[PDB]
Formats: sequence, C-alpha cells, structure tokens
Amino acid sequence: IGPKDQRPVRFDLAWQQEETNRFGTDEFIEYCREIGAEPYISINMGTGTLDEALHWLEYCNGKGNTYYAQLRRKYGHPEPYNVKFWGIGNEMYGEWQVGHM
Amino acid sequence: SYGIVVDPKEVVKPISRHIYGHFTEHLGRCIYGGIYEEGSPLSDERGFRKDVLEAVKRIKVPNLRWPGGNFVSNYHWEDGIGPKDQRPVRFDLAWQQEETNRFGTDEFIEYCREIGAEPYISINMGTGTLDEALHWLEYCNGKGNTYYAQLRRKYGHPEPYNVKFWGIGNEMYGEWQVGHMTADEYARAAKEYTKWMKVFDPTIKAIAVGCDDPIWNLRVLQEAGDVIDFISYHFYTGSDDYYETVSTVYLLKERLIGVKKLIDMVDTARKRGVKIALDEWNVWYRVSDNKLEEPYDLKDGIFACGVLVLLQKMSDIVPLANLAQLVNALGAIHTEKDGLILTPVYKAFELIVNHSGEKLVKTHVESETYNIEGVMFINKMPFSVENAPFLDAAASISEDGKKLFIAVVNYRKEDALKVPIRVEGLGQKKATVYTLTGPDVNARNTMENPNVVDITSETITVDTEFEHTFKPFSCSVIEVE
Amino acid sequence: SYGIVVDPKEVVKPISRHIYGHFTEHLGRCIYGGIYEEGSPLSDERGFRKDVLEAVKRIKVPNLRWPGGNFVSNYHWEDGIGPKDQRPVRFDLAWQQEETNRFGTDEFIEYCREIGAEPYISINMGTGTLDEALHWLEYCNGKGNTYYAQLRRKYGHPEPYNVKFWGIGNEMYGEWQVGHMTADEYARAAKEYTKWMKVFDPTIKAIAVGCDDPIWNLRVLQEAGDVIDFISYHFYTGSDDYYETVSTVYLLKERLIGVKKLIDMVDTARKRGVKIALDEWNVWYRVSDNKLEEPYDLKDGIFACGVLVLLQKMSDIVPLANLAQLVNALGAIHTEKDGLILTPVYKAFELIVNHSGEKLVKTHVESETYNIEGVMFINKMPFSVENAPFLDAAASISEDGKKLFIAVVNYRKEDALKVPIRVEGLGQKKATVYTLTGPDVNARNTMENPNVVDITSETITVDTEFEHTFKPFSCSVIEVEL
Ligand SMILES: O[C@@H]1[C@@H](O)[C@H](O)OC[C@H]1O
Ligand SMILES: O[C@@H]1[C@@H](O)[C@H](O)OC[C@H]1O
Ligand SMILES: O[C@@H]1[C@@H](O)[C@H](O)OC[C@H]1O
Ligand SMILES: O[C@@H]1[C@@H](O)[C@H](O)OC[C@H]1O
Ligand SMILES: O[C@@H]1[C@@H](O)[C@H](O)OC[C@H]1O
Ligand SMILES: O[C@@H]1[C@@H](O)[C@H](O)OC[C@H]1O
Ligand SMILES: O[C@@H]1[C@@H](O)[C@H](O)OC[C@H]1O
Repeated sequence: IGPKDQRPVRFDLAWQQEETNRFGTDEFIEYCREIGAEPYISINMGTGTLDEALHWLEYCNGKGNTYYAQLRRKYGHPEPYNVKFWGIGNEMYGEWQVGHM
Repeated sequence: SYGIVVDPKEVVKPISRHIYGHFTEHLGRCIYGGIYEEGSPLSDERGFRKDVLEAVKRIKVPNLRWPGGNFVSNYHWEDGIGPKDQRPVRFDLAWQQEETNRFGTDEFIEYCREIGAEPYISINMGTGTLDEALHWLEYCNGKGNTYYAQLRRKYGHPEPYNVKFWGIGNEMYGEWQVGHMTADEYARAAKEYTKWMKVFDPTIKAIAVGCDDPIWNLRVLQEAGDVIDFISYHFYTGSDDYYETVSTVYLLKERLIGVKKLIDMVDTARKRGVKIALDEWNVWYRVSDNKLEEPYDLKDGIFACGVLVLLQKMSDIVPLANLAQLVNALGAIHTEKDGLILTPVYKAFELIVNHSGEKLVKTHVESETYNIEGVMFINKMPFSVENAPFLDAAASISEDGKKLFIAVVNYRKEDALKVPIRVEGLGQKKATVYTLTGPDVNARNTMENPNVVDITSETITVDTEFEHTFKPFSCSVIEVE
Repeated sequence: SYGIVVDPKEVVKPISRHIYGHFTEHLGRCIYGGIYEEGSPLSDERGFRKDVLEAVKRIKVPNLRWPGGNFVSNYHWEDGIGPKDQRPVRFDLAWQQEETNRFGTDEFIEYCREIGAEPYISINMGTGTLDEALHWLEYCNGKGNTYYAQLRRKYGHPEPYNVKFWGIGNEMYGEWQVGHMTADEYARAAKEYTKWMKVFDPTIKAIAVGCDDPIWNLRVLQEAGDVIDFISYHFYTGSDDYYETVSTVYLLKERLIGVKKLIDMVDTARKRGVKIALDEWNVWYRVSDNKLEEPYDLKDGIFACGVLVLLQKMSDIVPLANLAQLVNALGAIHTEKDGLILTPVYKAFELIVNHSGEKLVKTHVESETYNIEGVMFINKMPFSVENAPFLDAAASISEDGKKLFIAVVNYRKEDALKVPIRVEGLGQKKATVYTLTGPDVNARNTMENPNVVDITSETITVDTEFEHTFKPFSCSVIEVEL
C-alpha cells in the first residue's frame, strides 16, 4: 500500500520470485469495483500475527478515526471498502505452507 | 611398546580445512577490547586491533563463528547495521551489559575478509523470528533487487557476502538460553527455518543444535535431517590435574562417535550425510562470570593439540569445529590495553595449522595406555576414560604431494619417549621437527615473558626407519621432504 | 596386502562363554519332531531324539533360550507342567497350531541339564501378568516353602533349577506380537517386572527388549537401566548374492556399536554396565511361513563364522548371543523322521566352539576391503557396508595358557589367499588347521550326502613367521601348542 515507487521488493517463499508489490490492496479493490465483484481477502497466518490481520481489516473496513482507517483515506479512499469475505489462513495443514500448523 | 608407522602412499581421506575454525561472541572483552577497540593506538582506523589482526592471520582461520553463543539468542541483527552513531544501545540479557552495536554485521564481514575466514553466522531463535533470519540471509547473500539486498548496497557493499555457514539457533535446550525450547519445539523450528532459508539460498550449510541428551539429538535429526547439514556438539573440559585434563581428548572422541551413531540411526540424516559441527570447544573450568578470562597453561594447550590431532583423524565425521573463543572470553589470545598474550591454546593452532597437510595418510601407532577417573568443567562433573594413549599421532600430506607432516603428541607427564618411526619408501633426508612445550605443565606466557611456551625447531635426519625423542607434555610436527 | 600378526602374551580381554548360545522356540518342528519326538525309534525314554542330542552335545551349548520368540507372548507356562496327560491343548496364536504342552518347563530343564547348557527362559508379557512371571520364577528358583517351589518338588524335582537368564518380554515393539506395546508402555513394564522378579531372586540376569528404533532403546534404558542386565538385539540377514550376505557381518558390527553408544548415553545404564544380548540371529530371507525351514548353504555358514569371530572380538559389549534356532525352524540342524542333516550354520559352531580359547589376544590384520550396497532379509531391505574386509581373524588362548587358536575367515568368493602370519615368541612346531569348507558358495549337506560341507584337518609346520593358503569362502582355526 502507498505510493508504488516506495513499496519494498520482497522475496516470495511460495513461488520464489521477487514480488514488487506494485499490485496490492488498493489495486486489488479497484479491480474488484471495476468488474463488480465482492472482494474475498485471505490473511497470512504463516508469518502473520493477529495484530496484522486486524490492521488489514481496520484498513479495509474501518469507519472511524483509527490509524489504519485514516491511512486508507490518506491513500485516496475516504469510504471503507467493506470487504465481507475473510479467509482465516490458507492450507495451514500442508507442510508446503510457510508456518504450517 | 611405542612406535609409529606411516605410509605416505596410502591416502586414508581428506582433512576438512574447517576443523581449525574459531569463534567470537559479544561476551566481555572478546569483541570490545579484543578484536575491536575504537580509539586504541593499537587499532587501525576501522577499529581493528592491529596486533590481534597479526596474531589471527598467522593461524590462518578457515571460518569464524559470530556473534554467539548465548548472546545471539537475544540479538536483533538490524540493530547492528547502518551509520554507527544511529545504532541503538541494547541491554544484552546473556551477559548483562549495554551493547552499543558499533560492531555489527558489516564490521564482522570486513573482519573475516581481512583475515581470510569464511563467515559463519548464528541466528537468533530465542527472541528472533523466521522473517528476521531470512532478512539477515537476504542482506548477506541476496543478489537481486529485494529490499535487504539493496540495503546492503546502500551501506557500501554492492557484492553479496555469500555467508555459507548458518547456525540454526544456539544451545536452545538450556534453561539459561533466552527463549529456550523443548526437543519437539526446537526440532520443528529447526526444520522450518532451515527449509525456508534454503528456499532463498539453497547453497548454504545449516548447523542445527545438538547436545548430550540423545532424545533431543534424535528429535532434531528425525524432524530436520532431510534439510540440515550438521548437528552441533559443544565440549568444555579441564581440571587442575594434568592427566584429567588431557585425557578428555579421548572422552571427546567417544562423544563424537556417539552422535555419529545417532545420525546413523535416522535414515534421512544418514542418507543425506549429515555430519557433526564441534562449534564450541575448549578447556573451561576455572572461571564462571561474564568475562570468562580463563588463564590457559601448557596443560590446556596439550589438550588443544590433542583435539587438533583427533580432528585430523576424524574430520570425515566432524568436518567443522570452532575453538571457543578467539580473544579474551575463553580466549586463545588474551589482550590488555597495551598488548597481547598468546596462550598455549593459541600455540597449538600456531603449530598444527602451519604444519599440516590436506590429506590424512596411513598412520599406525603403538602406545601404552592408561585408565583414569577425574572431574571436568566448572561444576566438576566426574568422568572416566579407558585406555587413553600416552602417545598419539596423525600423518598428513600436502595437496601437491611434495610434503609430509607427522604430528605427534606425547602426553607423558614425566618422561621423554624415544620412538621408533617407519615411513614407507622414504629416502635418507634432512627434515625439520617443530616442537611445542615449556618448562612445566603449568607454564604460561605473560606480557613480561611472551615465549615461555613457544614452538622451537630442530634439524634432524630421517630415513625409512629412524628414531626421535619426544619431550614429555609436548606436541611435535616432523615436517619432511 | 594381507597379513596377520598375533601376540599370545598380550591378552586383550576375556571372551564371554555365552556368545555361543542357542535358541529353541515352539515353532513348527523345532521342538516336536526336532529335539523332542515321543515314541520315535530314534528317541530315548524321555522323548529326546538321540541323534539330535549327540549333534547338540557336540557343539557345547553354553545356554539355551526357550520357549520363544513370538510363541511366548501368548504362552502360559502353567499349561506345561505336571502329568502330561492332564496338560491342556492350547491354540498358539503365533504360529496357529495346536500346542499339546507335552514339552514344558520340566522337560526343557531336563534337556538343558542333559546337554550342559544354562537355561534362558523368556516370560510372557503379551497375555501374561507380573504374578504369572513371579510364579514361574518361584517354581524354577524357589528354595523355601512357597506354593510353586513345593509344586516343583511335588512334580519330581526337589532342588531348585536356578535359571539365571530371564527374558523380560519378546519383541514387544512389533505389531505382530500378541499384546504389543508402545515404547513408554514396555519401558515401564520392563522396570516393574524386573524389579519385582529381582526382589524374589536378586541373582537373576534380566534381558529387556531392544530393536532398531533408537527412541525405543532409550526409553527402555532410561526407565529400567538401573535394574536390567542386557538390552537385546535381533539380527536377520541374507540374500541370494554371496557378498551381500557375508558382508552383513560388518553391518551387524555397526548396529552393535550403535546400541552400545545408546547405553553410554544413559547414566544409570552406563554406570550399571548394561550390555547387549544378541538373542536372535541368523540368515533368514528365503522362507516366510509357519515352519521357517530355511535351507542354509555354505555362504550362510560363512556369515555365521564371521559373526562368531566378530563376537569373540566384541564379547565385552555382547556377552550373550543366541543363534535362532537350533533345530528345523531357521535350523542349524534339520531333522526328518529317520535322520538329520547338519547344515553349514551348524558346522560354523562345530568349528569354532571346539577350537577357541577363553581369552582374546592381540591380533592385527591387514586386508583389502570392499564397499557394497545390497538387500537383506525376507523383505529385501536395502543396506550398505563400507570397507568390509576380505580377510578377518581373531586369536584366542585357552584358560591355562597352553593352546593358541587363530580363527581366520577368508571372505573372498573366488581366490584362495596365501597369508603371511607372525606369532610373537613362537617356537618352530607342527600345528593343526581345522577348516570349514565345501565346493561352492551354494553347497549344502543332505541326507544322501551329509558331508559335502565339512570340517577338514591338516598338519602344518608353524614358526614365529609362516604362511598358510586359506581357501576362498572358508573359515579356519589354526590350533598351536604353546
Ligand atoms: O561486553 C562489553 C563489556 O566488556 C563492557 O564493559 O560493557 C559493554 C559490553 O558490550
Ligand atoms: O577506549 C579507549 C581504548 O581504546 C584505549 O586503548 O585506551 C583508552 C580508552 O579511552
Ligand atoms: O555451554 C553452556 C554455557 O553457554 C552456559 O552459560 O552454561 C552451561 C554450558 O554448558
Ligand atoms: O559419555 C560418557 C561419560 O560421561 C563417562 O564419564 O564415561 C564414558 C562416556 O561414554
Ligand atoms: O505344536 C505345533 C505342531 O502341532 C505342528 O504340527 O508343528 C509344530 C508346532 O508349531
Ligand atoms: O524378528 C521378526 C519376526 O519375529 C516377525 O515375525 O517378522 C519380522 C521379524 O523382524
Ligand atoms: O545401520 C546402517 C544401515 O542401515 C545402512 O544401510 O548403512 C550404514 C549402517 O551403519
């Protein structure tokens, strides 16, 4: 999130590539609005934390003055996205998944 | 009753160059006041003690472990990078000191490149996270455009460091360790860190933590044996008694064979060829505090030669070992503000490392043996050894094949040994014998007298059969051809 | 290249007499039709096959294991005592037969006494209880007036049997065993059974169950290491390939050192001096059934010689070993109704037990070596061995110091080996070489030709230095007067 040119390059462990992060939450939601689809976001339970998932929800759905709701407005979207579908982890049973359980 | 037969034509196996490793922890005066001292008249402008640098170069360090040891288990590596004046001061839980972080990852790597050592970094599994380890690896080894590779460039090193040896936690079994873990926790955590680190850089070698508990070692091997490359073993020994100290070379030997057998009993590990890293070893029995300035005597240096000779013979099973530690803390070198002392434990490395081949040859030793019961280490654990030899040796040859080295330890406390030696198919020649010993088993070097315990040389003439007299409590290398 | 140097004055260690032990389970024709056959023209008044008895006496059995083996884990020893007519017929779940119990504890002990062997009884931990094991021990060893001591006397034996070796369970890790246990279960149970059995008789040696699972071995050693005497190990090997079979002597060697190192790592066990009981071993890879009449050939007998030589050099770690088994079932001896066959596995014992000393002396061997990858056992498990020697040897001396025995295995499949041998301080004398040999690696004895594979003797001249030409796939013992 934030100005594209400032987004960090990460090494994605799943597919072993440099992820530029130039497509991120705001681009994802914009693409959903464009095609008329409800966004369904999966969260990271491998290297992620509860705080991190709550911050993503706040950023997407917060109606108030919390840090992440304000951050969504600062980057261009005063109205909350209202993401209705949240995926609580992905394939956490498989040994191929980072931080499997 | 004593004798040595060597066949230089019969190559038993290579000798891994990494048996001569060292280790520096952020502990007391090992780093700050040891290898590194900003503003010493004895330091260069990077802060590296020049006299220490020279002493370290002379022992040709093949790899150097850093930064711990108990310290790394509460160390966040990012606190140690970037402009020094902006690095935070942290309270180190292990040794209870304010750590300034002025010696950090970039300084350690400069140190390694200076001395010609491979770096060997241990990661923080106590308060650390997988992401944090991957970042460390990315910063060090990343060749691409990831945030941490670019950060390495920004701070002045565009070329990756290529750190080859990664320590997957430190002593995670011990209640003393920050964030210590059960066997099952640590075995799963070792498998998780190693496998993902290897997805980023599959050429690294991963050392997992082992110890004396066979259940612990077995869980680690069962769970991570498909991915790790070594399991580690730490060995500290010594008492005031001469024989009690030096005989524990042969206790170490039985220990290594044990871990080796545990590896054999886990198919994935055995099939992959998982080996042992003896990545902390020394005499350690006199002091117990947060400085560990153990005053090594010649007794202790004979143990050290004994170990180095043992590793020459067993490096197929143990290809990696690191004396704990290089300077001050359990130090082979002891520094003071206006100089340094080279303890007899240093001298052991000075001898063997400068007078040893890359390949072990057939060496058969006849020796009388003794049995002993004694105590070792700071808590005076009882131990016993059966049939420790008074005489041991290992013969090695140079890679080109031009040079033969026969290392000999005479452990006998009172008596010189006159030893018949045979070396198959050797002409009459002159050879040089380098010998490390001193006036008594308790002899030390000091600032005032820095050569009480030193390596002397003597020219001798040698043939298919000859004899030589090995002084008591001595280690010698007969260098031939 | 090849050489042997012996110094008969440097005694390394004693050699445990119990490395040559044997084993008879209630399995197919091992007991019934093997050592025991009531009403046969070949049997005595006790039902003991007399021809089998003579062959068994010839190999000097130091101790004999009974009754199992998988059998014992559903055996109730009380079924096998008292007047034979009143012993109940039971269904043995192990081998799926009607067991008549007509051979029971009293016959087993009579058998041992007749052949001079110490009895070694395994207890039933599968459907058995502590009380039942204590009563067996009381029946065998009680000197007082307890019910079972008296019962032994009532059934015709006033003096206690003094059984010294007691097997605390049999292969309790295996899913195939009746009442099999987890490691934690068996380790607790081994401690409980052993400790109370020793309260009744503190002189007994207890053998607890080990296997290849190192966690299993450790739990047992951790829990019962303060009371047991041995942890046991079972080793079965073999394939159709010659080298693949015999090289497993040196696989066995690494297994034993492994289990020894486990013991070293458990303080109570190490301080107590717990050792290893190799209480089942043989080639076994061709037959899988209820009878296990493995047709041993010379290749398999050379394996067996290799193990006995290995056991002479390692008996301080493995003081007790038992070939599985004596008669018919994996049998050293094979019987029929009108005779017997002595297999090359039997011949290995016949050679070594008759030509071997009580003390091992310094023996240095030079040999070429090979590496091998093979399969072993009925399921053809892959294995590998590094640097197996083509030649091995162990020298021993008699108790009195009078005779020297140099046992030599030539594993080479095709070449005889002319070996130079030095014996320190040895006069120039004549000596005898006993050699186990036969025409090819697959040779067997039969009823028709009972001596195709046999032990030859030959006179030779020896001295401080001599040579001897050792046949390929053979084992020899050079016996010298000192
Ligand atoms: O280890 C160092 C110690 O010797 C010093 O006195 O306090 C700061 C520490 O970093
Ligand atoms: O930190 C300084 C040290 O480097 C020097 O050798 O002695 C004086 C101190 O001020
Ligand atoms: O190596 C260990 C050391 O780091 C700790 O502080 O004390 C116990 C030792 O075994
Ligand atoms: O590890 C063991 C040691 O602790 C003991 O003192 O004697 C034998 C070794 O195998
Ligand atoms: O008791 C059994 C007998 O009935 C069978 O026929 O052969 C041997 C045993 O397993
Ligand atoms: O010894 C074991 C045997 O008793 C069982 O029946 O099959 C597998 C073998 O390991
Ligand atoms: O037990 C191990 C075996 O299973 C393997 O095949 O090769 C090495 C041995 O030590």
